Amino acid sequence: QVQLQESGGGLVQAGGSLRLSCAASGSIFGADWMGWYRQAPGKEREFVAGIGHGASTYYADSVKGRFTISRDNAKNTVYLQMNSLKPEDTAVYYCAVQYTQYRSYDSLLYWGQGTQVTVSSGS
Amino acid sequence: VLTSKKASELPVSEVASILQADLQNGLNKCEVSHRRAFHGWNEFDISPLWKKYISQFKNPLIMLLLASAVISVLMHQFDDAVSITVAILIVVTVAFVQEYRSEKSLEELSKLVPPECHCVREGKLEHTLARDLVPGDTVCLSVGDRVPADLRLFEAVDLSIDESSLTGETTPCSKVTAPQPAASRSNIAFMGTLVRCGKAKGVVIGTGENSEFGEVFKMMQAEEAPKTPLQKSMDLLGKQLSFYSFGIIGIIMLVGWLLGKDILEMFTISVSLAVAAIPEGLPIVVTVTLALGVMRMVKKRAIVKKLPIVETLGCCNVICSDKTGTLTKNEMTVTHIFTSDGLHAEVTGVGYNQFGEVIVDGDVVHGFYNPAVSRIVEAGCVCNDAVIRNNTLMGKPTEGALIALAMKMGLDGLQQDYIRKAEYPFSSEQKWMAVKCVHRTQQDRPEICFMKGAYEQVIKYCTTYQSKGQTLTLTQQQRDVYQQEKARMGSAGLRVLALASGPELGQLTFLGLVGIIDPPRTGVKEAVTTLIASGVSIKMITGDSQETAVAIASRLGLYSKTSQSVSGEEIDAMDVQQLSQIVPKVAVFYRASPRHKMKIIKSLQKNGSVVAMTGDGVNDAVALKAADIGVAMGQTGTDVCKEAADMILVDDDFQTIMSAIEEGKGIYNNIKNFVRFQLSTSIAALTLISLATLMNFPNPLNAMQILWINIIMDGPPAQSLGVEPVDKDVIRKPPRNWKDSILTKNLILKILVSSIIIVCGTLFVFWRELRDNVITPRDTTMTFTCFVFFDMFNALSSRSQTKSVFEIGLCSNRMFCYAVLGSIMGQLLVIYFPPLQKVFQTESLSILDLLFLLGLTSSVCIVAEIIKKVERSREK
Ligand SMILES: Nc1ncnc2c1ncn2[C@@H]1O[C@H](COP(=O)(O)OP(=O)(O)CP(=O)(O)O)[C@@H](O)[C@H]1O
Ligand SMILES: [Ca+2]
Repeated sequence: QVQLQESGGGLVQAGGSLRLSCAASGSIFGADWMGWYRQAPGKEREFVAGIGHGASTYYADSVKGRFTISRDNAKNTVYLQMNSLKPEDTAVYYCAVQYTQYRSYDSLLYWGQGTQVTVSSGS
Repeated sequence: VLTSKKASELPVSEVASILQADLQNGLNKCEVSHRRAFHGWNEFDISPLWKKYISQFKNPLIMLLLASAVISVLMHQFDDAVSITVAILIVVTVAFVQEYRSEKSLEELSKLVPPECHCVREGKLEHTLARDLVPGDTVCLSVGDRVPADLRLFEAVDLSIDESSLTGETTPCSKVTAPQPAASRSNIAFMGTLVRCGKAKGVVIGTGENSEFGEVFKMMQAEEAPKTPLQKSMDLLGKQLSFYSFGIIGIIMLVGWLLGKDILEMFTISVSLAVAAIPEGLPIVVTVTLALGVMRMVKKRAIVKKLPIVETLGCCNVICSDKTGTLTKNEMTVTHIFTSDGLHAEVTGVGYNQFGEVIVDGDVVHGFYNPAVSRIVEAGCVCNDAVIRNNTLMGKPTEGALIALAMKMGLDGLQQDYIRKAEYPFSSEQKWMAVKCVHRTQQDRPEICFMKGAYEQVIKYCTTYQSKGQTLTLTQQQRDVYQQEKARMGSAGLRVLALASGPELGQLTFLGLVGIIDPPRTGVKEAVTTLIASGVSIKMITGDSQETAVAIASRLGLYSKTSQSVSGEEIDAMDVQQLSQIVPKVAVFYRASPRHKMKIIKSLQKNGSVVAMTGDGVNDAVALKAADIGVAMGQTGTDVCKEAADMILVDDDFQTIMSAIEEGKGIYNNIKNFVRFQLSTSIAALTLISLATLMNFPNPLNAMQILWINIIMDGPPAQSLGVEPVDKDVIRKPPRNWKDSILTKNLILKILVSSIIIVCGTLFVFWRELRDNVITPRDTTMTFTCFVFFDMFNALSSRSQTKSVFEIGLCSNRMFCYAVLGSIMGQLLVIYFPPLQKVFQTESLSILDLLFLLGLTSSVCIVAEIIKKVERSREK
């Protein structure tokens, strides 16, 4: 069983750069889809940024053009960069990875423990 | 603002014009702020404390005490009438304080779950408090929605909106968006009604008191609350105790008069005894316990909408739950597609978004690359009434999963490429939903019908299936492989929807199956384990398939290796009595309609149980009302359920239902404590006066001493026992039986033991000081202080029936410590303070006399501790 660990979270100011890393125990070769999800109180979890099987990168329409993703099998860690963040779009982030199956119909979906990022209004 | 009949008469564009309403995008921030300054918030103005204070005097025992005080002032006895009045004032004041604090905490928790609605204002659909609505705003109506204000519906693809709250007819009314020329408004969505089926968009024509039917809500607020069953049964108990005491006291008056005694002294002693032995603090202690339980659930985050729930939760033993919305988080997602040919598609990604690719044979499919997967997705897209607007779903989660699948396939636009002339809407009886549609550009195309639902009904309606793009007559081997795949999907925990499409109903083509994964709600497993370990049975009434229900129940832990699961069709076949026998063994009920769910609730209620149904979904309101305890979900719950529910879990936790059962358990024990203390000491005083009248001895107590005793044993020292905290041992006890049975043989036996010891010790002190044959004030003072100290020891030992005094501790009950300290201080004042000596006819004592009296009166404490230890060791 693969284990997912989140790191790099912390307090960052608006207009800066924020680093996040999600490391998996197993080699990330057969995992078709993987990406982050933004959970906030009072609303459902929302997509952040992800990469699929056919080298196609999916970005949230509201966060498009600002959040970047990369993957590297040498350090078996998917790496996410936040640039020009606002105080309004800060919440807790979970990295989730799915795997292709097909006799068993159980979904091979793995979640992270999550790291909380809180940004207040600039002063 | 506009009148509703006017807005019905004028066309939609006119109503948009008068309110300056932008139908497509809504009112901006400034447009609203202006209409908030002009029209105001949507609240019904402001909803009386003196009315509550006078209403507490509606209790008959308070009237019986007031009548005694009136009789006191008739034959003037100022001190007696004043003492009875102070007694009434403290008990009524404590009832007021507890009720006021409980209702204010309940109002605050109700503010924690405010009315809400889906409103589009800046062109973006948002969750906006119904209180914040201003006229001319654009509100979108989902299914199971309370209409936030009087609305002018300009889009109603399919809408059924009940009117039982407003009109009084349970039948839902269909709403059409056409203007109505010249209750009968078929286009106006009223205020406070609920949306049974479909989706809508409207503009609000009224805000605040502008609503036509705001008055039925005005009456609803001022409906008031009928008396609780316990409050009727403890009121009857109080009348029984009062009347038994009345008979005894009348006999005592007759004996004292015949044997020869002062008629004025006898009448005053009878009035004081009657005031004493009437349980004036019994309805007050029931009220205090109910209010304290309400606040204790509010600290547990449970909006207790109805008071009779607080006691009933103690008696709850079986809890019937729903798979979706209650045991699963209802965050559905289609993950596995099984094509009718046999191909398998894996839909990656989670949530109601278009993010996540469908992979077939290791290859991504987009658009109509694979026409059969595309056909499944197209049927799923067209058939729903759910919309993912601005990453927020409106309708049902199972329809929203299909919408999100279509958006993931690039085929979300097919919903708007068809015209839905006829709709066979979903009902849980049907288990399927179908639509008649025609393509926009291809008007020559026939009225193709899309169908989705449970595999059984869908495969029953299909006569053909599809194979490599060719329509072939349905064969039984294909039905068998579809059944095997449906069962294997359900065994993995996937909710399975089967899809059909063809010309006319009964001739559809079976396209395949989709597996909607609904993860079980976090924290339900541990809470279920605790709930079962505490002697409460949990069952899973469902409308989904056996494989899915059983997989989820196995993962939760309420389906063991050897457990029974019964379908709803068997329940329909079996009689009510056969269902009654089999129903405690069955853990999972699958394919049960709401009629079957009500049948299950009735069958468990016939067995002699109190059922707490937890519900989610529009059709599940009848079972939630039919249950003894309807429980809803505050965050992830439709307003249809939260209106019909009895307790609302604010933070969405199953642990709260256990806490509401524990708090309901403690109420009856606290009432037992009050009953035993008051009854023991009132019997002690009553038999003391009875023995004194029979043996012609001087009365050990005068009228004002018995009135101070009554203030002791019905006032703060006795109410303290009803504030007494709960112990853990009664927490894990098997559920309390729903009958009250407050006065048990063990309780009455301990009552008689305490009464006997108090009478014996007090009469021993009386005889010891009367051995000189002189009736000095000192003697009556020793006897009165003996009785009062006996009362405080009887109150130390009345806190817990089973647990010993030292294990409970004196610091546990703060109100008890304050009350006993005040009572000791008042007794010392009556002994020593010379005006109080003059009114109470007492004389000061020595310290040695007080030490001897304390030593003697410790007998009730010692004997009660002995009986507690004896019962504990016998149990061990
Ligand atoms: N909007 C919808 N369109 C089509 N089929 C639907 C549907 N909602 C539910 N169904 C199907 O109808 C069947 C019966 O559902 P029903 O309303 O009786 O209970 P349910 O399964 O929706 C909720 P639960 O199982 O938690 O009680 C299920 O198999 C479900 O897949
Ligand atoms: Ca009394």
